[PDB]
Amino acid sequence: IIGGEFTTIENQPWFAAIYRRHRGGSVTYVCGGSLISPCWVISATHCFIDYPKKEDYIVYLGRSRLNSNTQGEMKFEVENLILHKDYSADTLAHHNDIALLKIRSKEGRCAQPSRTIQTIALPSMYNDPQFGTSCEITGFGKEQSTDYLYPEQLKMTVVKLISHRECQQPHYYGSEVTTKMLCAADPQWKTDSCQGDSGGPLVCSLQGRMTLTGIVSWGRGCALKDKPGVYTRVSHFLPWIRSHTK
Ligand SMILES: COc1ccc2ccc(C(=N)N)cc2c1OCC(N)=O
Repeated sequence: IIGGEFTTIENQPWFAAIYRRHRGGSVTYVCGGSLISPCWVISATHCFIDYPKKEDYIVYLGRSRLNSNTQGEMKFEVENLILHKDYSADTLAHHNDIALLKIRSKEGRCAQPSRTIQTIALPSMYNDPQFGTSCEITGFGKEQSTDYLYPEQLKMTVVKLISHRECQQPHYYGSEVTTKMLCAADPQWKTDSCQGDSGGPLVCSLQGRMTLTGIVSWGRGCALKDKPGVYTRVSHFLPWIRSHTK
């Protein structure tokens, strides 16, 4: 997250912190994710496509720091890593950039809802918020494009939804951004999601209710002028989510 503010997991209790185990025992942060039901975390396929071995991943719920244990955090393995069969990557655009992670503790249980661990409601079909609506993003991603390390503390920011027509303008992404993608940025281009925030939530308040409107997917640079953050539009994927969670 470029700009924005440091936060803690109690303000984002659906946020999942996903890491990968390496040969030799080192574990590095991969991507964010969101708890949509006690057994299921929703993230982005590009996060896992080059390393699709479910056994390598660790997911945390109720965790506020990158390399520290948060009081009340819960650790899980991935029982099932489901990547979208039609995921593809162009030079910039990532297609069908959605994934599901069935989580389990070492005792074989799913998440236990608490003050710092909660689900995020899925959106309804054909009912996304209008362009101009402010939404929040969360992640452990870079604070500057030039950084090679991630912040130790979780961050959050607020961005505004950009219409498909604006995002398809030639100085923006042209025909590379599709109707299955949602653009969101800062009108002053000072705050954004960045590398490391992929898979994480774009949460919008719709008719007074908090919803997982998007999933961090792709963008040209970070907080660059006319280069919005591009998010997987979750409302298009409700038939796919419902079919793979049962
Ligand atoms: C691999 O790096 C990523 C991966 C995912 C991203 C996702 C979103 C954004 C954004 N500008 N909001 C930037 C991202 C990003 O940085 C853009 C880049 N490397 O040019």
